[PDB]
Amino acid sequence: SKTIVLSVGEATRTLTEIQSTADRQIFEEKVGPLVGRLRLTASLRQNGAKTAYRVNLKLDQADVVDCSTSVCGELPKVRYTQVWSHDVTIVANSTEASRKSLYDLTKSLVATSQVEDLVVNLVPLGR
Amino acid sequence: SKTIVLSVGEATRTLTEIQSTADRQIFEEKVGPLVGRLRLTASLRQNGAKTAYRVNLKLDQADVVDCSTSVCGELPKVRYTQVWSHDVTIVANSTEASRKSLYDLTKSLVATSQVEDLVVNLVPLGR
Amino acid sequence: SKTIVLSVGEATRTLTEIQSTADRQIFEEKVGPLVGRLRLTASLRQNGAKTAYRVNLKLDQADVVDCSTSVCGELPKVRYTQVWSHDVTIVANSTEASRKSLYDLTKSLVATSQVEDLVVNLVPLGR
Amino acid sequence: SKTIVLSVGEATRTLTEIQSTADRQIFEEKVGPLVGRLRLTASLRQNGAKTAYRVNLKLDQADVVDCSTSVCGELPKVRYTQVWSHDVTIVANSTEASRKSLYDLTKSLVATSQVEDLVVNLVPLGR
Amino acid sequence: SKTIVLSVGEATRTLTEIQSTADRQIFEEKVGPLVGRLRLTASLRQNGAKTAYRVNLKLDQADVVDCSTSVCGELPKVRYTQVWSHDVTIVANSTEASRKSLYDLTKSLVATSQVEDLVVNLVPLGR
Amino acid sequence: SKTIVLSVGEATRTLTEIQSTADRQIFEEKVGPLVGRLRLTASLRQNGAKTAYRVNLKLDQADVVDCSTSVCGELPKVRYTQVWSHDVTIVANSTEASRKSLYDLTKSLVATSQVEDLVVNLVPLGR
Repeated sequence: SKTIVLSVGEATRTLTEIQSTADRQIFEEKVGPLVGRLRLTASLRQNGAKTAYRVNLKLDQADVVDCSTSVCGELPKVRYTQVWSHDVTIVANSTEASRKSLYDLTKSLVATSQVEDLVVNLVPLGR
Repeated sequence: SKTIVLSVGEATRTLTEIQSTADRQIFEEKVGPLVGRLRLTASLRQNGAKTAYRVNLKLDQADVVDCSTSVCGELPKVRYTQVWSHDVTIVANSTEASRKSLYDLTKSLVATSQVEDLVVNLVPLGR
Repeated sequence: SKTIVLSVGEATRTLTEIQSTADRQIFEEKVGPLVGRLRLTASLRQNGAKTAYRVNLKLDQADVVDCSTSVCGELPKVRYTQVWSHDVTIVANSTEASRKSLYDLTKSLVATSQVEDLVVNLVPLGR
Repeated sequence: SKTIVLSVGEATRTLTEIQSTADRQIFEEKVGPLVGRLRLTASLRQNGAKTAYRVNLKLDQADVVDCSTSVCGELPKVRYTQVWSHDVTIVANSTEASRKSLYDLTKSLVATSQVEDLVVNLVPLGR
Repeated sequence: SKTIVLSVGEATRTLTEIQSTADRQIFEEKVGPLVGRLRLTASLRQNGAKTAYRVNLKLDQADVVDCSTSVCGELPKVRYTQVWSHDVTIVANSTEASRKSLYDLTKSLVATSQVEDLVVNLVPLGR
Repeated sequence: SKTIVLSVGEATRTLTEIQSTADRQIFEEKVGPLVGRLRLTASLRQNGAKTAYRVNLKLDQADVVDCSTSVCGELPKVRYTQVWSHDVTIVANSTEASRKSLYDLTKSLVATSQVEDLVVNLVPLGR
């Protein structure tokens, strides 16, 4: 039905709206078993009255492992869970541009080798 | 000294390391007014017994305007400030793999037309 | 009468004496508007039992604006003022060289890329 | 770690970081006796409604003596200490150039034959 | 960037300043995974007022083991942790020599077959 | 009886077992004044259920001076005392390997120019 798609260069992972309030929606990758299935959480509220709007975004990548193959009966389980949440705060009367700027930056900001190098190998930022 | 560049298509805004504490570390595009400058606050800790590592990124885009052209005898002032923070959480023993993919995902995730739309116009996800 | 001159690279600005109390002198740059002109307040006192002498220097750079052109009925006024004061403390029986070295230090100290950056762009003294 | 260097004509003395509070840093010249070594106290605060920022610099030149040679049982001690502090006050919305000029002034200001004479020989600023 | 190197006769292990207050610095060997990575902690305070200076030095050698090779999924983990801390206490007005002596002794002291024999095989000191 | 020798290049100071309790054990260079003598306090315990073994080493260098040459009619007196303690912690089941390396490390670690510098002049580590 209602979905979202991402490309890992060549690969392609697809998310499906599983539950949904207009308030906060939730997506999952219905593929692997039931557990671990990669999840993403959306959100949205209004701080004070009309002051501003706050958007929240969680992302839960659980690392799963099946071994009923090598260990008698033991089932698939969750080793750990990694996350990446975003808390964006936007002003009510912003400039259509003022907002884009923000996006565009964060957009390229992330793509930065520096960033990933940080995240994956814990390499302090700046060069 | 230590810097970070950013691409907005052709435009390229550059950030400079101004401070470096223990857990903290701050960058900024010095140029322009004093108060009107882009802040990038980056942290890094490890709760529990080195059990996990938490990262944090704060981006501050203050929209500033100088009416020194319209009202002779005036200087720049700050309308409002919009932000974008990230709370990434990483497991101490995670696989270089897990850590990788996670980035790659968020990476493409953001570059999504859907996201952009959401942020700029407030368009709930899913299509 | 009693004056002081400074080289701003190529240009040279001149300060003239405006008053001479027993302890404190005062200088102003005779030029431009007679409202906000540069100021210097050099005071010299003695401590308790003639133990030491406490010098003091105040610098007053006012930022002035003339709207006589744009607004009909407007005069020169001062937006703001920025200072720089020094409080040197010297022991009576100091070594001749003892004193000098001090000066020399502060001298090259100020001419520091770091200091400059700190004062103008507000950059802490790392490196 | 975080250091500062100064040229005393030919020689060059180096200052190292000794502490880093949220507001104030502190440096000492790592050398000679560990009693009286040069000191620098760089503090930075903000005024009221973020109107302006108040920087402060303290310089501590202690005059030390080692009588281990002449007197049997004598150690290094400090005869006296001479300081030099700066209290710069800067307005938030200052003009980029507005600020600089200030620095530049104080710079060449200090390098003045007159200043030097005043500090060392105690000569008021006539001429 | 800022580092420290040690030789185990033929081998060579390198430490990198990861975090840093002028107060207490911290080094790690960014090589093996994230966990176990050999660590070293520095320190420094001032007992009472100017009384003396205390230096602290921890060293955490964790014994790590990977077996995702032989045990289904199980990850690398810490078996145990061994340490070696130092608490050196130095007097404010010490003799440049008085201090060295100390070092030099501890230096050779350690290299003593007696010492290692103690540490590794718990062989009471003295022969 | 039972002794421990030390090399300061050519110089060799020798320590003698004077006492031997249960957990304790003390050495000293008897020679010289009475109070002015080098102490080496070595201990050894095992907290918990033989879970771990803790070692402790205390080195006491008292700086002593006799002005019997300058002031006829006087005897030696102790200025101050500087120390160097070690708290090594060893796991009951650790590998002869682990235990080894650990020593070897500390061993070279100390012989480091960087350390020396640190101790004698207070030079924060890292280069």
